[PDB]
Amino acid sequence: KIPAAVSNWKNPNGYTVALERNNTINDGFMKLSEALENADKKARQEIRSKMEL
Amino acid sequence: LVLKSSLSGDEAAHKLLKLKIANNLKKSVVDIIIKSSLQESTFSKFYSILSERMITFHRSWQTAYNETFEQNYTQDIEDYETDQLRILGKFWGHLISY
Amino acid sequence: VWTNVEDQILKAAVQKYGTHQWSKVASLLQKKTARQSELRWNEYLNPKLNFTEFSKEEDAQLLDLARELPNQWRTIADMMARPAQVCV
Amino acid sequence: SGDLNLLKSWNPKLMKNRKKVWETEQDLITEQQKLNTRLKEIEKER
Amino acid sequence: NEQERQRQIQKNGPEITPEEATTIFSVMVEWLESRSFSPIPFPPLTYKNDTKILVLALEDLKDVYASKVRLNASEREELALIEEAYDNPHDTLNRIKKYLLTQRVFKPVDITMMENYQNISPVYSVDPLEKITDAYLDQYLWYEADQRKLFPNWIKPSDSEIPPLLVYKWTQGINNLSEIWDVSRGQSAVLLETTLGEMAEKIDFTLLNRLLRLIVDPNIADYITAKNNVVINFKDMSHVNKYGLIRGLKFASFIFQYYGLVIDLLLLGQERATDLAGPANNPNEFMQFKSKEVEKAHPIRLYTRYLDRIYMLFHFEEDEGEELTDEYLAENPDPNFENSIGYNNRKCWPKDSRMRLIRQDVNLGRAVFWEIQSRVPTSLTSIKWENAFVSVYSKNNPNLLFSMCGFEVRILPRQRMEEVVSNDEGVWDLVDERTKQRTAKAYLKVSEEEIKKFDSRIRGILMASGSTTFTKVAAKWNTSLISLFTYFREAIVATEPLLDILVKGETRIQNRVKLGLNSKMPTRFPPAVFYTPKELGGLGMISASHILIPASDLSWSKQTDTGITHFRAGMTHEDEKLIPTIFRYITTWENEFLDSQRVWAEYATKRQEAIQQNRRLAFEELEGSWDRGIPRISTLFQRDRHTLAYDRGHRIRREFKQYSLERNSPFWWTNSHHDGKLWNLNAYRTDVIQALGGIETILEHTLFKGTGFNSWEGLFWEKASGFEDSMQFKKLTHAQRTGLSQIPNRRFTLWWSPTINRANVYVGFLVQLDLTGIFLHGKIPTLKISLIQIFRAHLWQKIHESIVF
Amino acid sequence: MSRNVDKANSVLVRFQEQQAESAGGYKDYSRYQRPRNVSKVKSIKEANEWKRQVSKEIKQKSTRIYDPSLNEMQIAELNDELNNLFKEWKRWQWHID
Amino acid sequence: IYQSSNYAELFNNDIKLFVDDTNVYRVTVHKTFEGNVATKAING
Amino acid sequence: SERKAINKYYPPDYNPLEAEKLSRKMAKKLKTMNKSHASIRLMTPFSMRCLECNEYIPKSRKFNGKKELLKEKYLDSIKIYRLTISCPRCANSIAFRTDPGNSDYVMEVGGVRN
RNA sequence: GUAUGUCUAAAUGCUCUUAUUUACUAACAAAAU
RNA sequence: UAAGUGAUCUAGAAAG
Ligand SMILES: [Mg+2]
Repeated sequence: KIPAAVSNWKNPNGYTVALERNNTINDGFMKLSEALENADKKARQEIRSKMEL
Repeated sequence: LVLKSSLSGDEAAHKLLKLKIANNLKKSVVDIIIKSSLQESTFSKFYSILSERMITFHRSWQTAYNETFEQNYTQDIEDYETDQLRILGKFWGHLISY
Repeated sequence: VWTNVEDQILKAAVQKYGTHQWSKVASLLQKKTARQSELRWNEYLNPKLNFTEFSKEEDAQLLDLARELPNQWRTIADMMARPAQVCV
Repeated sequence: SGDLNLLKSWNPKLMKNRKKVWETEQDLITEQQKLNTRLKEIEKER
Repeated sequence: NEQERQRQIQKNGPEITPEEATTIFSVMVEWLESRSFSPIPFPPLTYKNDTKILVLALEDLKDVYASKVRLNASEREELALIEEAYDNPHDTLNRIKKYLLTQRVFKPVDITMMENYQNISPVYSVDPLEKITDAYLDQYLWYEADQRKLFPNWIKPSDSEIPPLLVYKWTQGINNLSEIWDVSRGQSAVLLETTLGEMAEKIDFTLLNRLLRLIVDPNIADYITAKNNVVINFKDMSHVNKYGLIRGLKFASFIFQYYGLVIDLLLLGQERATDLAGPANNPNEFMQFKSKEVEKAHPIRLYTRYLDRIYMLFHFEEDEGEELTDEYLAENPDPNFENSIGYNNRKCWPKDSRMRLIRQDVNLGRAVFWEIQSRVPTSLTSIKWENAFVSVYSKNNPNLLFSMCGFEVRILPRQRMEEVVSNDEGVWDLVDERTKQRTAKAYLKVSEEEIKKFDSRIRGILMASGSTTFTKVAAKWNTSLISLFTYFREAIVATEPLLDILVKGETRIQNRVKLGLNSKMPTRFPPAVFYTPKELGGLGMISASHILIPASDLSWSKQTDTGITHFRAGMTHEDEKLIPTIFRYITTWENEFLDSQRVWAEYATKRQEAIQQNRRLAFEELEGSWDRGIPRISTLFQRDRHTLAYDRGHRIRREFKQYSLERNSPFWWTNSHHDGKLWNLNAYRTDVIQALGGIETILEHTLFKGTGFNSWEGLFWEKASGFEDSMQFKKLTHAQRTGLSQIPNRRFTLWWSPTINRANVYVGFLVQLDLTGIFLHGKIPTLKISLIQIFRAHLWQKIHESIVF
Repeated sequence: MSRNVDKANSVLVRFQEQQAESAGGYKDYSRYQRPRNVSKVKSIKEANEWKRQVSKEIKQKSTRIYDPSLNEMQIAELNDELNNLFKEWKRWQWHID
Repeated sequence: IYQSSNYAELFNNDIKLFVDDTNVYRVTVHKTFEGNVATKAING
Repeated sequence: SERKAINKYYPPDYNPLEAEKLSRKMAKKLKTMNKSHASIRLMTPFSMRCLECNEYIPKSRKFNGKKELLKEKYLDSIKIYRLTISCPRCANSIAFRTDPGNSDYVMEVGGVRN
């Protein structure tokens, strides 16, 4: 037995119906962030050090 | 019209030559060309190219050019405004460089 | 600005029409716009979207995401399974 | 195409018709002004 | 495809490895330190030029609509918003600020793609309300950059210099590099050109955000990043743009430029980049150096990225070259010698003058390319060999070739040239700045891509024009043609393909008009009806077709070398009616540049004099050199200059307009307000009439005499009364849409009836018209109707009878 | 002259009709309005034609007035129209011949 | 293609001409004894 | 036989003036041409409700109307017209007038604008 | 591309008005500097 | 002492 599908694009009769109409991301997306934030921190601290000098 | 209905100077020159105007009118033609050149805002290679083409073509055209030049520095030079004069000079320089 | 009766009507229309037919629906609601209507639907109307709040773990996850995808907020929302504005 | 009425004479929203109307008003308006001033003058005299 | 790509990215992390990203960030930081860059803050409330900036943005927005008469609902809304902003500047500014601060979620960007028939482009239509904000940001950020020196001298599209001008400058620089044309000791100069492939399409948002944080207010950066990260719509499909910058949104251009800066830095290295820049306190102008020694030191000499299409001029010594070659060989062995095979050479040029394939020179270029590739990670940007080009100047290769901005330039030093022939038209004589010698030549040709684009444009004009008032079509054609010619004035003459296309395109356009009149019989349309201006009832086309095209030995043309012999027909049968050509009324680019150089110096001198004498320099004294220069001198003394001084990074914005709008500007390259009218074509108009015999001759074609007027002086069309007070029913029409009379073709036919219908017809079946003595040689469409109208109610008979009486 | 009516009443057609009337005697009693005052029609054939036309009209009226939306006022109006038609028909049955 | 208040202006030194055309084509109508209305044009 | 037909055939005796005169003579007698409410095709600009059966005929909906001249013109020399329509469901005669003072229409005892 | 469908028993001459059109058709096509 | 010869596409009717 096969269902009676309803199109999200077409309604020949206009027959209304009661609303018949992955989370993990790669190491990169964490790793990259780590690289970036850490780098930024380094730049900050390094910059401060330079200023002090 | 011929001068202005022509992409490169070469084409213009060719058109002029097609006409095959008498050795009388060559000087006149040259003068006209010069005037046209003057009229344009700054010196264009086109006119120079055309002149070169004409010059190569025949001794009479060379003679005409010479005559025109003579007329210019002698009697027609002081009439022009500065930019125009400069342009003319540039054209002449180009002609004379080679 | 969206009134509640209008919203209801829109919802009804969507069941009648089709979540990829935003001209007719727009026409039906004289003041609201076609491209706006769709946006509105995306935001509030569709049931599969979990507009309601959630546990602390989820919140924590969201915050982590925010830290590690600098305000790439639609993406974050998608990851969650939540809507965007609410998440923000 | 879309709006048909736009290709009709009778349609007032057609531009030609509008222009005509304006012209009519302008002429008539001018006439009124000419007369209005005269009327005012008369009143003043009175 | 895009959404698949996005999905893939989501699945398996960004292409950019974290370490690489970190390194890049570090490099950027270093660069900033070197430059001593004050980061751009968030716009304060009491910022000095904020209102001005806003106004500029508003103006820009208007300029999308001010032209077009038709407006959809969204457009109308946008207009309304703009108006509101104008009314209430302070409120609007505040709102914008708020949006910048808070709004990280946005309305979905619907995309149409446009039919540039060769290759379709996208168009990203952002929501009216956000759009304003974006525009403001673009205005502000660019201005800040200009102030603070974010972008160095070498990133040229952002600069206010016009693309042809830029090209010219580049050429000059190349000529002006010291000992650049010498080939005694085997000093091999390699010019590498290439596209940074998919550079927008592979930006990671996180990395981008971080980069921004370095240069802008973190909040601003965040706003930017979120804005890029939107739900793209199209018809029924939609997808979250999780990766890669969207080009269309207004500020995006700036972002792109910033990204490309990083790439440039990577290419150069740091020290070299710094050198190129100059010192921070007083940086170099484009391609100048504080010394010669420094310039000499590194292998790279000149750089310029243009809009993600970089140009590097390497100048090697022989020893240096050899090492590189060896390295290349080591990398990729070549026993069969297939390096000349699969090598991007310029087919537009001919086999002699194009880059010669010597087993040294070819290898060197390849090596250079490889090196360049190595310098950038593929994940950050794709620098492909199919995209790239490497010209190599050497003892064996005398032609330094490259394509910039749409030009194809062949720089050929006259010491290498055989016989230093008379300077042609098309060639720029490159000059040495020290000695003032015309030391090199540079031949131009419109790059094939540009030609293709032109063709596409023409097609577009033709297509979707079954209706249109002949005149409208003609106007469109003129616009197209003007764009073509004003952009490459000098560089047209040489390229024959372009000329051919023009001839064809023009003919097609003509036939469109003739298609309307359901004939195309060549006698029934003498050039009179097309080129005659609208002010004598013609279409007023602006021909570039009546040129006698250069033909040549196609045997020896593509091959080897060339000369201008045997002209081909050009476009039509003529009655010896030499229709002038738009090119002769446009001042070739070299001349313009020279003029600019002159009159700007002159202007400076004048200013100095004024200062000495203590006066404000009058605009009546500078008259003479008024409509002369780049920018046109007259850009100083227009009555709205103070505000346009704050519109910085404008050219780039204009360029990037392509991705925001459906139908774009065909004069993106220039901009009237900052440059002045770079061309003027009233002379042409004047002369066309003359060419066509004078006015009388033209009239004699027309029905003018049939009107029963003495002479054409003080006659006009569609005069009517004034109509302005009751003219606010229209929308961005600018009071009146066009001062030019449209000449609806029903009347056009009537006007030229006595040429269009005529006895010397080829094959027209001569029907006598109904109840009149008016022969029609074939069914001509509108003409007949007009005739009937004229001779309504048995008018002919009445006339005859009346006469008899 | 779009929509056919114009074409019908275009001058040429009218002329043709006139010609027909002149030679052979083709009239279209559909085409002209039936006269109000009878006894300005000496011919019998013409009268007969007129009568026929009126009968046809009456029939047409009848056909429409029994439509389903009976409470609408158009039907009511027609009822009077029908009566008028009947009267006309009766009149046309004059006793001169 | 195209090419009350002001009463005192009429009587300045410049020469002028009022032109009327109302009585150019004049007619008289009259019935005969038979009945025919004879529209006779008169001198205008 | 073809919509762009240059010359319609005339009989060999066709005095055009005479023909015209004849037509005129047989125009007062004529049924059509001697009547009001001549037909027209028009879309509805007002977007209004049919007063009898409340059928919401929207903007731009096409109808075969009757255009008739209103004798009482606007101002002097610019005419105004009655434009009859029927509602789709119930056959009630809706109409409207075109008063050009406002550059718009006026409802005429048919329906109401909304 | 000037849509379409049902519906059908077998007063006479006269002249005068015009530098226009209660004109109708939209199937056809749709852009700027 | 010798220039300037010739290469010349087309081409309308219906319906939509
Ligand atoms: Mg069809």
